Amino acid sequence: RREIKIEGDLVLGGLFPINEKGTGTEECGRINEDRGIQRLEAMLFAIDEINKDDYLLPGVKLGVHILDTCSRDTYALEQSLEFVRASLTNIPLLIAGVIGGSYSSVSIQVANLLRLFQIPQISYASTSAKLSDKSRYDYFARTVPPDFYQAKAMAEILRFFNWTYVSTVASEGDYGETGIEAFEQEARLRNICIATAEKVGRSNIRKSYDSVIRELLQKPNARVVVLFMRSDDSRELIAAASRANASFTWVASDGWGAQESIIKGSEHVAYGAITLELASQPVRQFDRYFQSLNPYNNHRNPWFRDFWEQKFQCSLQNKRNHRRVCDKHLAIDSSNYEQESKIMFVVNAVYAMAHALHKMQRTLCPNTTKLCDAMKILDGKKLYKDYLLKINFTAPFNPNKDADSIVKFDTFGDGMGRYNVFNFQNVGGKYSYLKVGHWAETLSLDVNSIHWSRNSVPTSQCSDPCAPNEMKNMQPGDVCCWICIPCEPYEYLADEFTCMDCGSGQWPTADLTGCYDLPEDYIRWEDAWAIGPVTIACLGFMCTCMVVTVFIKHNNTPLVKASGRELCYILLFGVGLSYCMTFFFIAKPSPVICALRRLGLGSSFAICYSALLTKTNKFISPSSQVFICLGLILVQIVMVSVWLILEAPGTRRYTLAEKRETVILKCNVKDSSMLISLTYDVILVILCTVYAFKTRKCPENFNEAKFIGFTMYTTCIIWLAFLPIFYVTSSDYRVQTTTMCISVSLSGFVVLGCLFAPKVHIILF
Amino acid sequence: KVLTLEGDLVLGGLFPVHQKGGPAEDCGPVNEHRGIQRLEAMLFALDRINRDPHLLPGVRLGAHILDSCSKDTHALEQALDFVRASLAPTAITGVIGGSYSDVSIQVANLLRLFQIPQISYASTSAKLSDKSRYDYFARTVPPDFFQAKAMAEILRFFNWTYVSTVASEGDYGETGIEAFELEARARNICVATSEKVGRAMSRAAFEGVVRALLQKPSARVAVLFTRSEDARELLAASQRLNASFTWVASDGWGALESVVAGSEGAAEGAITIELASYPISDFASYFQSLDPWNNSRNPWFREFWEQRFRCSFRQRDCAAHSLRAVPFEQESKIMFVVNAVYAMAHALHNMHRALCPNTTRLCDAMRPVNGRRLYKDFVLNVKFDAPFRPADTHNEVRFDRFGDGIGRYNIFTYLRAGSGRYRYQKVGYWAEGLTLDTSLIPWASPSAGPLPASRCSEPCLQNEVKSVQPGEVCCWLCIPCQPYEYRLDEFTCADCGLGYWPNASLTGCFELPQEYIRWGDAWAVGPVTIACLGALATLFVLGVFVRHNATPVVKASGRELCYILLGGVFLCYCMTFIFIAKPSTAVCTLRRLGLGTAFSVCYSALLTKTNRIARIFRFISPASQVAICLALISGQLLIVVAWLVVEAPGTGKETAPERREVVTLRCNHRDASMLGSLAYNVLLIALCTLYAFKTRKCPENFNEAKFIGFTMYTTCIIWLAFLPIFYVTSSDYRVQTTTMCVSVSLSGSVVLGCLFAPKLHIILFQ
Ligand SMILES: Cn1cc(-c2cc(C(N)=O)nc3cc(CN4CCO[C@H](C(F)(F)F)C4)ccc23)cn1
Ligand SMILES: CC(C)CCC[C@@H](C)[C@H]1CC[C@H]2[C@@H]3CC=C4C[C@@H](O)CC[C@]4(C)[C@H]3CC[C@]12C
Ligand SMILES: CC(C)CCC[C@@H](C)[C@H]1CC[C@H]2[C@@H]3CC=C4C[C@@H](O)CC[C@]4(C)[C@H]3CC[C@]12C
Ligand SMILES: CC(C)CCC[C@@H](C)[C@H]1CC[C@H]2[C@@H]3CC=C4C[C@@H](O)CC[C@]4(C)[C@H]3CC[C@]12C
Ligand SMILES: CC(C)CCC[C@@H](C)[C@H]1CC[C@H]2[C@@H]3CC=C4C[C@@H](O)CC[C@]4(C)[C@H]3CC[C@]12C
Ligand SMILES: CC(C)CCC[C@@H](C)[C@H]1CC[C@H]2[C@@H]3CC=C4C[C@@H](O)CC[C@]4(C)[C@H]3CC[C@]12C
Ligand SMILES: CC(C)CCC[C@@H](C)[C@H]1CC[C@H]2[C@@H]3CC=C4C[C@@H](O)CC[C@]4(C)[C@H]3CC[C@]12C
Ligand SMILES: CC(C)CCC[C@@H](C)[C@H]1CC[C@H]2[C@@H]3CC=C4C[C@@H](O)CC[C@]4(C)[C@H]3CC[C@]12C
Ligand SMILES: CC(C)CCC[C@@H](C)[C@H]1CC[C@H]2[C@@H]3CC=C4C[C@@H](O)CC[C@]4(C)[C@H]3CC[C@]12C
Ligand SMILES: CC(C)CCC[C@@H](C)[C@H]1CC[C@H]2[C@@H]3CC=C4C[C@@H](O)CC[C@]4(C)[C@H]3CC[C@]12C
Ligand SMILES: *[C@@H]1O[C@H](CO)[C@@H](O)[C@H](O)[C@H]1NC(C)=O
Ligand SMILES: *[C@@H]1O[C@H](CO)[C@@H](O)[C@H](O)[C@H]1NC(C)=O
Ligand SMILES: N[C@@H](CCC(=O)O)C(=O)O
Repeated sequence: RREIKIEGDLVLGGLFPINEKGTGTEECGRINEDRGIQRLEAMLFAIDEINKDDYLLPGVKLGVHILDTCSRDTYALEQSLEFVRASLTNIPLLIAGVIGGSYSSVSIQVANLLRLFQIPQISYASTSAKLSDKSRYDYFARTVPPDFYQAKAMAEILRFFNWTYVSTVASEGDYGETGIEAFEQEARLRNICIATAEKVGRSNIRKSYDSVIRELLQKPNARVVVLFMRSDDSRELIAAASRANASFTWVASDGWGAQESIIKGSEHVAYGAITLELASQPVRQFDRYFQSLNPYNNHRNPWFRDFWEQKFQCSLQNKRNHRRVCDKHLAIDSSNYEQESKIMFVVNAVYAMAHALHKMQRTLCPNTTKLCDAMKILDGKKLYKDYLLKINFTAPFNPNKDADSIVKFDTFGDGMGRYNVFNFQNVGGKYSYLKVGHWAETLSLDVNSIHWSRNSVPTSQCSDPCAPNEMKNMQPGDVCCWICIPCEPYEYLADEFTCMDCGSGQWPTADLTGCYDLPEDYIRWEDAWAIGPVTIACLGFMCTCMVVTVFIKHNNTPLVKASGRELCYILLFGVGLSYCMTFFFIAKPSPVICALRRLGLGSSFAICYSALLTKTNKFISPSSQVFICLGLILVQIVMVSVWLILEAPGTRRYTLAEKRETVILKCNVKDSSMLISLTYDVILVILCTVYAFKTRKCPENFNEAKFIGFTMYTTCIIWLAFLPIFYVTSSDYRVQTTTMCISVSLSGFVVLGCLFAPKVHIILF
Repeated sequence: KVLTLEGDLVLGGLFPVHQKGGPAEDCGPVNEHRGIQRLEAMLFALDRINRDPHLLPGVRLGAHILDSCSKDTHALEQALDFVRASLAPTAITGVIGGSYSDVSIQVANLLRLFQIPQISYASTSAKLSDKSRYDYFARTVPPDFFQAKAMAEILRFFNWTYVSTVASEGDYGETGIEAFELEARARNICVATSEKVGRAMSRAAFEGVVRALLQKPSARVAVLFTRSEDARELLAASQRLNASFTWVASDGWGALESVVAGSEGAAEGAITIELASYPISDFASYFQSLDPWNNSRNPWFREFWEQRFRCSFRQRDCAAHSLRAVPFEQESKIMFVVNAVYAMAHALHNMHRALCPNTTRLCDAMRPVNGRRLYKDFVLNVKFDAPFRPADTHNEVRFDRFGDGIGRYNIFTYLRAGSGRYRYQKVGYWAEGLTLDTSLIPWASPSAGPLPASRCSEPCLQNEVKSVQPGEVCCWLCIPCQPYEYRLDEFTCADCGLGYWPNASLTGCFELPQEYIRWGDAWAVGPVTIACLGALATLFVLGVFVRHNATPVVKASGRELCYILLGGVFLCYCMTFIFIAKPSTAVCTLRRLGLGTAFSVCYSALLTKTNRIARIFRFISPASQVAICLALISGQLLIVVAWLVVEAPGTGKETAPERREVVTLRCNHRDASMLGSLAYNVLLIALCTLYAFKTRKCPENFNEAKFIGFTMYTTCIIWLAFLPIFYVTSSDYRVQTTTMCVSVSLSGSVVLGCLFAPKLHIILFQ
């Protein structure tokens, strides 16, 4: 057990990580040359400047009880019991205040131990968000800000360089656990995620660090990484990475910062690393004090001999067992001396404790400037509550009067966040840390960082931005990385994760949120191709004009009375509807006209053949017979299909392609059923041809009867030729269908000419 | 004074042997009930444990019992020895200390850093249950807030919902009522009032709080969770006001005569919760057989003997005094200390069994005792029968995942009929399950009511409940919903189709329509039979005329016109007979066709017949008269098809009113749509009137010439009677159809009498 005890009226405790695992197997075999020894000497310098100070604690000498921690919380707890030994009531020494540990876990443990005994504690380097809780850490304070501002700064720098997909590794201690969670929160706030998260602990690098490095190398797509991990573990992790030839850009916290002791002989893996360190003004007085230190005059520090032996490999007063005997002519010159950043923090903590003690002495002993019997017993609770948390003083050694000069304590005994940005660089062949930014609540990064590959290292290449016109999200292995595969073949894809089809007769818009129904091709068909049957309709109008001409002779008392007067007008009615039938087919396929379309075709064809059959076969019966079959056919079809199917056109025929919408859906079904009706319609027409083909041959109208047989002969051939073209009608709803009905119109026009040919022959003659 | 016993394993101990004392002395008077009675119990249990073959057969335990005179600071300094020795007696494997809310907190806070397991025996504070601050702390006594579960179970068993909660100023009442409300939520129990009876207040404040509790009669039960003095004062205040309640007591007021004395009238059926403790048959005998001479192990026994008997050892007069003669009252928290030390012993035995198999003694691996595993894996997972049991069902000594030992509570009820007062009777127990006995409870017996406190009232039916809660959700106050609509949910009654009755009895919101077709025989049997008879007569007349249509057709009007008249009258009769039909689009369009077309053709044929007479007075054209009549009919048919395509015919969903029996008899046809054609039939009627005004009469058809005027007058009268009827019967459906059928039949009969009757008379004459 080694300690530095100085007798005095008031004694200040001290916990520093002098012993730490460097290059060896012992837990704390080596000695910290920048973290422990430097801070111990800074505290001693502050104490012995305060003792000789006249404006601060006049006539009162401040003692020290500096101890070791070995960078372990359990060892710190074991060795901190001497601070409360004198409070029970190696002579006990009463500790007025204890300077906090350098590690978050150690500081937490000492705070928990000292809360019960009411001993104020001020830390200099414990930046942990788990602390500052006035429910379990009542007697604790620190000059450094928590990890919240550090995590915010890390998120800001990650967003500045467009770093989205990163790999993360931290420690298992009280420092890594809370800081890493704060980092996760601040990263998910800024819409960035992490590849994986690892937690390391104080153990051999054979298993844990090697596995961490291998896993990090297993995902080459992520290059930049963060380090919420302690310095003692950081050195071993860097050594393992150098052994495995790592190629990552580390983003370090205040644990590593601008410390050159972590990287020694392995500077090629830490090249280009961006490290975060708290902003501090170097103290020239402390620099001179440390440079004036010698092994001989420094009998106060038991660890100074070991520190000198580790800094310069030689024996101070031992035998020649070491590789050299000290030349006795070398000191700590500026060539190999680098003042630690967190030295002014220790100085400020010591001076704040001294100021609190001095002000309490002044308010408790107004008459004399000396310790009194009333202050023999110290009330730590009241001291911390009022005279420590409400202190405001200029920095002990600062030639400026800026904001940083004033040392204050927040409501939680916290500090202000001004984390500097440091980048590892190689200039002139000498590796050194160069400041490239300053997080004064606003990131102020300068473009001077030297990266690993002399270029801005990219990331998030697995999930690149993609246009939402056809791309879709797919995450087979990890939630973060997505592949923008092309989906939605003419379908809406409003949801980015999944793509689904609009359905039949629907076309998506540019927004991919609402499918639009394209206009029907059958509707508004009167412009280019459907005007073809309009000429046939015009020919049908000429046929209608011909229908006007044929009855003129029949109206003006025709001489030929052999032909039935009623029969002649009956057959003219059938051909008239045939000319008018084609108008419905080429018109707008309205629901009203669909039912009329089938009635027009079925009735006109039936009555035309019925009238011819009756004419071939006193005169009362042929008129009644013609109406009987015509009425029966019209009545039968009424109660068969049209009164049952309830035809209603709609969108259909979109199976072949989504860019096609037929206006008829139920009417198209009736069109398919009309094929059976067409065969039934031609069944009676074909039967009529055979029944009266040169069978009766009445001498009164033998020429007409022979001509009438010719009309039946040409109709069956025309009707039969229409069947093959009706099958390909469905292929062209707005093209083939219009031409399909032209066959009926052509047959009607042909029938009218030949039937009335004997009638017009007499007129011409 | 430090009590140390030789043993392989040394167990710590902290007891309040001395009281708080004055400012001058750290420890004051010696406590003979809470500091020495429990210490001797621990020593006796340790001796029995060391003499138990089945509990550490080879390893003998020791003691390091210390004293904490009810001071947090002194307890901290004493417990510092436990953690200093581990880093010089044997390392303290376990500590059985902790008898106060703050002393236990301090000990747990100090011992958590060094990983020393600790089980308290008398600390009921709920703040120690937070494992985020106390990792290695356990306790045998259940925490004070564990009675909230028993209270909620009792309230649920008695169907009590509108309860009143009373809290205290200290951590006892507060931390209980907090999460007592939470347990009430899980039991569908709401809190009416949350008055806080805390620090010392005058009787005026007590009267005020009892008045605020009684201001609503819906809350007849109160849940007191305060101290004994607060409960006693509340009972006194209630008795002064003479109020009636069913207070549910707690550990503060349990089997205590100092809380209910003087307030017997106020409390008659109060439920009392008391922690169950059983006497030890051997601890009392061990305690009587104790003297300060032989029992030199206890350093404080000399002071106990001096203070208890008011003697001193300097006069040598304490030999006459004896402890066996003095009656012994066992403390309630003695079995808890015994259970705690036995739990430590069982945990050590489990450690030895699962860690040192080959060695029956203290194995080498047991030398570095670690509190983390020993606590977490084993102490929270011990299950053994309680030592020195009276052979009851209290053989369960277990610790929960939060380091809180289970507890058994005795549910007492303050009876008053047996002896007037002081009749605390156990009616059940709470050991992981409610076992209340309603037979012993007076008001639970079938000679009274449960004295309920129900939030408002719930007498509403399933179909007539709205659950509209103004201020109290637990009230479930209901508003009668619409009788013509069902409910969407039990919690929220929503009108599901209020127009017609849905399947309320089937719990579904789907509407259930009734197809009330116009088929009722009362208003149809007559008109249908009349129309059928008229149609049969018209068909017979037409057939008779057609059979002998050789001589009369040429002499009289043309045969085509007679056939047109016959077809028109037949169509009119058919339309009249078929007017009744189901509410379908086909029926509607067929009616719209026929009703107009038959009349139009029947009058157009008559006009054409009159046109032939008018031509006698271009050309007569007998063959073209039928064509002209057909054109006249076709014009009306074109008008009909136009008004049929522009009107979009359909079938109405229902002709019923907003709230009445379901009936569907209306059609898409409207009065304006009917009048559109009625204009054309009015023009036809005007043409017929003009033809009648052409009074020239043929000698063969002299009667028919005047009959045209009769037909026109009949049609005009029918229209002028139907139009006001149509206006009046616009809402009516059955009446309108009957009127239309009657008018159609009358018109058909008039036409038949005008046309066929002269022909029949001529045929009969010939
Ligand atoms: C001499 N006489 C003529 C007819 C006749 C004839 C006809 C016709 N268009 O063939 N349609 C009628 C419709 C109706 C119904 N009304 C009731 C609803 O409102 C409307 C109105 F006009 F009444 F306001 C319609 C009634 C009588 C009709 C009957 N007898
Ligand atoms: C019912 C109406 C609205 C539409 C259909 C009208 C039809 C059935 C009409 C229009 C023209 C009519 C024809 C006109 C003239 C004659 C000559 C006559 O000597 C016998 C009847 C006969 C041959 C008619 C038969 C029926 C007929 C074809
Ligand atoms: C084109 C379609 C709709 C009808 C085809 C048949 C047409 C041309 C026929 C059927 C009925 C016929 C009419 C029947 C009777 C007459 C009366 C006569 O005094 C003059 C001719 C006239 C007016 C006829 C003209 C031609 C006519 C209208
Ligand atoms: C005297 C002769 C020429 C008359 C012949 C009948 C004419 C007028 C009829 C027969 C078929 C009719 C068409 C049938 C269907 C439609 C579609 C509708 O959306 C607008 C009217 C329109 C386009 C009709 C216009 C009039 C029309 C062309
Ligand atoms: C002189 C005669 C032959 C004319 C006959 C015309 C008939 C067939 C026409 C005229 C008006 C037509 C109706 C007009 C509108 C509709 C609504 C539609 O949702 C279903 C079909 C339906 C109900 C039609 C059915 C057929 C219909 C009744
Ligand atoms: C071309 C489109 C508009 C379809 C037209 C269909 C028309 C012409 C049809 C449908 C129903 C048919 C009627 C059905 C029955 C009969 C009874 C018979 O004893 C004389 C013919 C007559 C009166 C028909 C005349 C023509 C008719 C009205
Ligand atoms: C000659 C005059 C007086 C009468 C003619 C009657 C004709 C037009 C009638 C008789 C049967 C009728 C059909 C009967 C049933 C239906 C089904 C319905 O969903 C639409 C109308 C429709 C398709 C009707 C259209 C008109 C129709 C064909
Ligand atoms: C609106 C509708 C119902 C009116 C009637 C339509 C039908 C049934 C009519 C119109 C024309 C009529 C025909 C006109 C002329 C003759 C010649 C006669 O010697 C016998 C009857 C006969 C053959 C008629 C039969 C019925 C007939 C076909
Ligand atoms: C349009 C709807 C009602 C379907 C019925 C279509 C047919 C059957 C109708 C429509 C218009 C009608 C024509 C209208 C006018 C005349 C002139 C007349 O001197 C003879 C009959 C005749 C030639 C009709 C015959 C039947 C007809 C062609
Ligand atoms: C006039 C004679 C010679 C030929 C018969 C023409 C008939 C079939 C024509 C003439 C006018 C036509 C109508 C004109 C306008 C419309 C409105 C439209 O929304 C549906 C079709 C409908 C209702 C047509 C149906 C067919 C129609 C009635
Ligand atoms: C990050 O990307 C933005 C464009 O989204 C660009 O303007 C900016 O310069 C980038 N920052 C870098 C490359 O550091
Ligand atoms: C409480 O109500 C239930 C019905 O919900 C009943 O079964 C039970 O007996 C009641 N408890 C009493 C009356 O103590
Ligand atoms: N701030 C870090 C380490 C500080 C340091 O010692 O450099 C921690 O709390 O562990």
